[PDB]
Amino acid sequence: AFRIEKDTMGEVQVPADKYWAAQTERSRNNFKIGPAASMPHEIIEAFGYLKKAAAFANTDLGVLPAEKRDLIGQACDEILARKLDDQFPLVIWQTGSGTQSNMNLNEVIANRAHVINGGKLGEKSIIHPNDDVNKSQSSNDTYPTAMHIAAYKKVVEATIPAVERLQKTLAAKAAEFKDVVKIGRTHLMDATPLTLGQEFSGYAAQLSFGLTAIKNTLPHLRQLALGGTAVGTGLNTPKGYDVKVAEYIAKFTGLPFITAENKFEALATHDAIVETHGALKQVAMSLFKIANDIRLLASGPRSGIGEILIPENEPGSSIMPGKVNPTQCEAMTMVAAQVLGNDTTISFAGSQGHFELNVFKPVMAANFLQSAQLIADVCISFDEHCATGIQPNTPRIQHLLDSSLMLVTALNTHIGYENAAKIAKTAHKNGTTLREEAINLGLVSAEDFDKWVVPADMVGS
Amino acid sequence: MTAFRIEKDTMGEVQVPADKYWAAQTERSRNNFKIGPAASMPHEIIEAFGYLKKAAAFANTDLGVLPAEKRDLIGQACDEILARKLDDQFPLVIWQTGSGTQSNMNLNEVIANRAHVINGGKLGEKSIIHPNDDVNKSQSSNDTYPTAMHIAAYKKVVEATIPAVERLQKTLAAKAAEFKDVVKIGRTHLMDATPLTLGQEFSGYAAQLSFGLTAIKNTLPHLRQLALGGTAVGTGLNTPKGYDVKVAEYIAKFTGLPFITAENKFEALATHDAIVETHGALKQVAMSLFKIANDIRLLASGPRSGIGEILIPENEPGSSIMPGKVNPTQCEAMTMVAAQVLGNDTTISFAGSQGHFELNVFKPVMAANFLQSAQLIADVCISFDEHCATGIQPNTPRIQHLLDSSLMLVTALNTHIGYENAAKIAKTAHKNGTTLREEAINLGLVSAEDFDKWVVPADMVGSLK
Amino acid sequence: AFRIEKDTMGEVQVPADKYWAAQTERSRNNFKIGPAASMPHEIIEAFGYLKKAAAFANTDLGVLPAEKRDLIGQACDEILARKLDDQFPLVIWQTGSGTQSNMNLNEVIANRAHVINGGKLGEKSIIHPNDDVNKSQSSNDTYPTAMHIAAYKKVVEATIPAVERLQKTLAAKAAEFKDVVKIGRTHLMDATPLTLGQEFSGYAAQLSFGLTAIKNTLPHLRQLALGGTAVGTGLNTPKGYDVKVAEYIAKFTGLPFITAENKFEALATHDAIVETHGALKQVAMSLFKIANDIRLLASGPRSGIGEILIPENEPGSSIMPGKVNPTQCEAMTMVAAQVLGNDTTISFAGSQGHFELNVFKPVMAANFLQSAQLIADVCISFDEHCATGIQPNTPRIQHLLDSSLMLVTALNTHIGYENAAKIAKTAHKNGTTLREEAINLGLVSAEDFDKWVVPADMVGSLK
Amino acid sequence: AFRIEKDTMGEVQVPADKYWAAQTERSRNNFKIGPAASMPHEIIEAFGYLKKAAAFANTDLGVLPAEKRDLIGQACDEILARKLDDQFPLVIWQTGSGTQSNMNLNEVIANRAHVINGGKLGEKSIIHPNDDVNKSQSSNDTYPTAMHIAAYKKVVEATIPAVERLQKTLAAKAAEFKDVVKIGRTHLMDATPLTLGQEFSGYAAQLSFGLTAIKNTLPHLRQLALGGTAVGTGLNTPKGYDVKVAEYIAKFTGLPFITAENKFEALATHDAIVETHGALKQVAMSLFKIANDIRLLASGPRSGIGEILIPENEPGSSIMPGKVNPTQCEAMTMVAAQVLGNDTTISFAGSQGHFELNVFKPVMAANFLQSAQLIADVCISFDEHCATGIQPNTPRIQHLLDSSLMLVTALNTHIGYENAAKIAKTAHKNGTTLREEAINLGLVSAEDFDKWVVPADMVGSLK
Repeated sequence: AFRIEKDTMGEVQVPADKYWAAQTERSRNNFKIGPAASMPHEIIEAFGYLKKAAAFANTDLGVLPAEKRDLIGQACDEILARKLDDQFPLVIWQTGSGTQSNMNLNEVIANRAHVINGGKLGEKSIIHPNDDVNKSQSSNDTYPTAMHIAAYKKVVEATIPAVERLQKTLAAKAAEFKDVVKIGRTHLMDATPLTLGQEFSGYAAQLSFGLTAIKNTLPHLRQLALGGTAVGTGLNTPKGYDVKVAEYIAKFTGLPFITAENKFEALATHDAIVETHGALKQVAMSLFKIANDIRLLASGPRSGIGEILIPENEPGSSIMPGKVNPTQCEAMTMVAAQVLGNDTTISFAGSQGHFELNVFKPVMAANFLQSAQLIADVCISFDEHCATGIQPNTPRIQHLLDSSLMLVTALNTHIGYENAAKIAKTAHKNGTTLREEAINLGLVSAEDFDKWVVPADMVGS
Repeated sequence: MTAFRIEKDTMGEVQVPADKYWAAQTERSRNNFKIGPAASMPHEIIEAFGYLKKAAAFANTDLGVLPAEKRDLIGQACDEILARKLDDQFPLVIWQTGSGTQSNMNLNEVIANRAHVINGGKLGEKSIIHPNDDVNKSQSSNDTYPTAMHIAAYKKVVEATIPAVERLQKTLAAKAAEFKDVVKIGRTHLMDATPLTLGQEFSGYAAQLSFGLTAIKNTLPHLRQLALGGTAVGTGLNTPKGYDVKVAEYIAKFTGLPFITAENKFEALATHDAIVETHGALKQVAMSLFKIANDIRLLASGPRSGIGEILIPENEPGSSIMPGKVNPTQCEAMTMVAAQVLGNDTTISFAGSQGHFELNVFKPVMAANFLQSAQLIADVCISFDEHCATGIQPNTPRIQHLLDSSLMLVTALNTHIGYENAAKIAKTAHKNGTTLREEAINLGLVSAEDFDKWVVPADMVGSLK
Repeated sequence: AFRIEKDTMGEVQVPADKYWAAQTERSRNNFKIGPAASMPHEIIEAFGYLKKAAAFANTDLGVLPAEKRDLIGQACDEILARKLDDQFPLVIWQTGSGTQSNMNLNEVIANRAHVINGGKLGEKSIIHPNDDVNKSQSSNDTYPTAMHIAAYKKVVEATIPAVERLQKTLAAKAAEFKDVVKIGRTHLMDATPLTLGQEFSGYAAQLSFGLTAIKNTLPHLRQLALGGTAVGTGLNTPKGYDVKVAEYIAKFTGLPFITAENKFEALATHDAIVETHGALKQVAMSLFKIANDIRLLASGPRSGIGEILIPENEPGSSIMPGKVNPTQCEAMTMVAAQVLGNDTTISFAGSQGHFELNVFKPVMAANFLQSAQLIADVCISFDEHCATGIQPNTPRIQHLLDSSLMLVTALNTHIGYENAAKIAKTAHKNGTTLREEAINLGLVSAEDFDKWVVPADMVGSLK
Repeated sequence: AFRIEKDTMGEVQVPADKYWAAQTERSRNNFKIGPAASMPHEIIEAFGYLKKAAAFANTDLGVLPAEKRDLIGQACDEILARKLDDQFPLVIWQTGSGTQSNMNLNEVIANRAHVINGGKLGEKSIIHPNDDVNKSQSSNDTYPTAMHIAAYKKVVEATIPAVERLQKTLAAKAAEFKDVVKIGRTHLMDATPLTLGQEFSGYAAQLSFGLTAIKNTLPHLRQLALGGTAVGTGLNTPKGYDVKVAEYIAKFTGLPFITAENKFEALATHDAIVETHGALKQVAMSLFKIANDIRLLASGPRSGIGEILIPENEPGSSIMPGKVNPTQCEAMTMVAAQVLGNDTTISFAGSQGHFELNVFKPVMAANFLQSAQLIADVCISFDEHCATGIQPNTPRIQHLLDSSLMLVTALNTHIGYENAAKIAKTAHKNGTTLREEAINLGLVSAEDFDKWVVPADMVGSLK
């Protein structure tokens, strides 16, 4: 049922059918914390790319035979094609450098290479997990490299396109609604007019600024630690490895990775993760506000605001029959709340490096990838199932527009602030219209009032 | 423009502004930590130091290690600090050494020099009361600064914060009783729901503050424990036997508050876990207050194009441009204080994790953030109570219109016709712009008699009859 | 491979073999956010208890036939026995009330009950998901009730016992090490002596205070919303239902649940979750400090502090051969960092209720249960694989103790601060001992020095 | 004494000699929250700039007479010259739009202008606070404009120069110590060598990245809301106002302000403040790490690491005579902890806009300005009083370098990982050196050991 594998600390019984070896099995047993195998699959995929890249670079620089490169490459291709997912059983909550997941890659690739070459599991592998699979490497540069590959891939392939898709919908709605005049609200109180398209133009601008803020963070994020080995010096790397291995990662992923400018910064900190996550959090706070506005505007349908109609996707209540809720808005606001807490966790962890190494790598990686993924997923969901189908509730908009006492603001440059205030305050106290009191107070003729107070003329242009 | 005199410490001579009662170490700190506004160390911490330094002198004299003549001069100088006569003798910032050594020595130097002058001496002479050997006898910064933090924190919470939250809680409970018969429409997800009384809604706000008051009070047993007697590392090195309990007796006497010595002096130096504990309760209260304030501004929104179920006091003009606008400005002040308290909770929690070995050296930043939360919650609860909550009234006609309009009054039919048939009525009323009663009858799903029997808003605010 | 199910909005194609129905399938398709089936299994278990209790209470109060109660109870028992885990496909990131997971329970119970009774999956069930399984209920009171059952269960059955286990080990170490005199460090700089036992007594006291702080929050947490229904009024509940259903949940769970004192507070807020999570976060900040001290004390083995030995459980490096790291300390500090962020999320969500309902329920539930579980798991792991095996490095401790020039502090009450500062500065300049310079300057005699500057006598008050 | 002033709500007793009027006095009395006059003076200063700019733009566009512009400008110049600081008594914790502080500017400028023109305080001003001083404006566009002027000025005139000053010191130290070989530590355990200069080069690179990250946020922060008025539409502004007023603000400040691209974004959000603050917070988490490392490196003198010598600026203890602490490091770590909490507050508030206006403006402004100023001040302090004076403790560095068993890593490419592990583990078990055991195990000759295990050859790539 078990076979014997060895590391420098002794013999370990390993499930006889699994490709991992002693150090993986120790970690599996010694860190029973949270759900099994919680290390993000994106980190394992990133490891497949960088272990293949290291083997290719080592062979080009004359320190690894091509025959060993090809076996390592084949095992990495299998990991990448999702053939060995059950060979990675380790948790986030392991050593803070990710040594144990690095050794999980090294052990699985070594044993699987042995079988690819015609051997049997339980035999000494032709490929050594440390001397061959890990040649010219440490956990300390490989794990950060996996974090930046996985982070950068998710942001450019998932998060940015999802935010762009929603931004384009909001901008399309701003144009669709450019002639719908509604009442502004400030402090939640009745204000002066704006178009529903103007209001949506603010949401669209928020996401355009957010996109720029995320993209600004990509030059730091594309920098890879690989080549810094144990402490950042590149001890035991061949001359030129740092640039050559970054070039192979860029080729295999199709993404613009470069070697990190300062390998001490790249090991002792995750400042690039802090930087990019700050921009994800900025987008999340903007999305919170947009979602919250859309549910306020949709509130009702009879006893709220009710200025917009949203798609009705599912029953909203188990007890209130026929109720429908702004449930896509709720998912977005909850995802935003999660991203803010993830920012606390990443910022705290990012302060806590000691000397040559930040040992909070897995918790920073898992929180980062959750934020990037959930922002991408909820932007797509919100776009598909809410934002694309928003329409005005025109009769309700018109009533709420004509009802505002703060249409009196149009009179300021004709009669002055104090006189205009007396009209609005008198209408409020009496339950009357602005026009009725402008006339009764002797402050504006009926004729001037009708010329001077026109909501369609109060929206700029 | 300054005249000077020479003071010295173990590192050398320092030029000190000639008429100031502080000495070499205060003047070093004043010059070496030009961080934020001058004199930012909270006055409540200086006041707390006045109490504990006087207590230490009384205890030391009772335990035979300080002459009564020196206790008396130390007490006179402490009484001047407590009388707010020496505020200009405390120039140091929050952002100093993280133990507060420099503020401890600010107290020691001012008390030593002011004692010498009270006694008939001249500033510039070596004091008859030594700053380290006499004013600081049986003490460290490491136990005095935490003691000052707990005296100040406990005093603010019991004298200011709790009474202010209690005052607002009582108003909310009074309004829950005042509005017990006012039937309004509930909203869930911001969507029209089933009836509840305005009294019931305010009862929830009142209950939230009752829970939060219990949560703060549960934290006081840890907060009333004082570090004084731990000295350098927690061991009580250089304290007379009995000093820890005796000096806590004197602090309790002078403050009138029930302080006790800490059970574990290592915990009391190496951590500020009591500050983390009590501030988490303040932050709980802040998150409740945010929700209460946000609901009150939603309920008051309009006056014509919002919800407008309640009338709130109109205290000031709301806008510089929109003439006659009035905003729910007390609600805004409360939401902003609550956002501040949550950030203070991040700072305190982070700092509270960062102790090393025998000492947590984030003491001033934990102290300053704690005291800001405790003070702002107290002030904004009083302001909100005085200027908003006591004046809330229902907008009766607007309540009645929004109540009668809800299609979710149909929920009263569920136990009589089932969920699916009730949904048909509400969906059809929605599609046609009609009333529930006219579609129940149009569809033949309910008789007039049963519709009026089963759909009564006043019956929907409790259990089945 | 699909059958047609209906809700009040129309027809839905449902996977033909699944016990869920239209509303579950809509949610599963409309909320493609994060991994599938992310709603915590603890929330589904808590739903099993409360759905069974509601059916039992409804029959007792004459509104649900016993035949329907029995079928609901059997399906709930299967949920509780983890026989139907593949029937709950929905995510955290759904509607913020948990309506869709409530309707997932109601649909799976209704269809499973139909099949238990001899029907075929796909026929309209004998048990209606809204009228029978959900009788006298809303999502708005069931989901908060599931949150409190799951939260209270996890804190009292997992988190508190784990923290108690580690507290007991730290207290035992405080006794084991009571006579080990070591150097204090303040600001990371050499200070005066304390015992290694005293230092561990601090850690043990931190966890004792934290346990009290958690337990103080349990009276609010065991209050259940069940009976508030849609907006807190108990619309469509029989008189007495609130108390009766809480009594059933307390009996089924063996835990002292009661009906909530105020059902408006119980629906419109999750203030009890904020309260209890604040206490978990306090314990987490204490644990971070304890774990960080232990790794600093174990640092080396030759070029660090090195005052303690800890269990060496696994290789530390892929490149530095023979390196071993304080890996259990690292897992605990990373879990602590997670709990602080979870407290930000929970506090932010807790502020954001509107009117009768807080609609951040699933995100508050999932963050809460993560903190409570990870603190339990990491305290057990740390205790087993680190704290139980801590031992002093006897000769290293003695070297660092004898080296501190701040042993001169023992002279203050004999010769004064200034004279002591002179002895320290004289030894430092000359690279001599405190004893040599105290005798050299005639400030203290050999016999007085050897009686007065004894590290073992510097770990308590005078006398 | 008092005088009666009036607003549209009624009569108010105002302190008789003060230039403010009814609305300032209402706010002063209605918001007794925290210490008086807490609204940041940088916001008042930014208001002086923008009110003068608005008057100039209004006169150019023919809606304000030049005689009123000139009086408004003279009063704004007095505010800018810090002559009227006692005329601004309001708190942060006022209305969330800052209406009351906008009206404080309007009232003080109107009344001071009347007095400058030869009138008596308490008469009706020749300049109306709303119709003249606030012509073409709202609180809703003026207060965000004040926020961005203040924020941008503080970042580019204070925060960036201060961080640049420390970055350049850390880069100079990286170069000074480029040949000082010391031991690396990973997980706090003995690792392989790096130069003290390499270690400093990491700190210098962290602040270079953070400076780039702050500067990336400046294009959004330089955008001004002014011209949006009440809801973003520019109601009651003359054609061309938005661009002209920005041009006057840029001229008066000397800073590259422009009008905001979208006035709805500029009123309904403070997303630029969230963006820039996130960058301040990134720098703060880097500074925390740098300061913590410097105190760990300085720790001792005997009980710690003690690889560097730092300036000794003051006594460290009231009780331990001669102790000196890394106090500049402590101030920096405390500021950094403040900045992270400030980021929680700003992020939370940034999410909380409703419809056309975010009404958390004062709390966002005050937390932003505190972060920007404290980062500036503590970087200057740490540079002057610590970083500029760091030097190596040469023999301590050499002892800790030579002591590391992970120097064995030099052998990996000669004998393999497993044989290198056998040498280090055997030295550890026997309490012997790597060299003794490499020879005793027969794995490496003395001559090969001496040629291969050379720390100065382990700080870069293979030859």
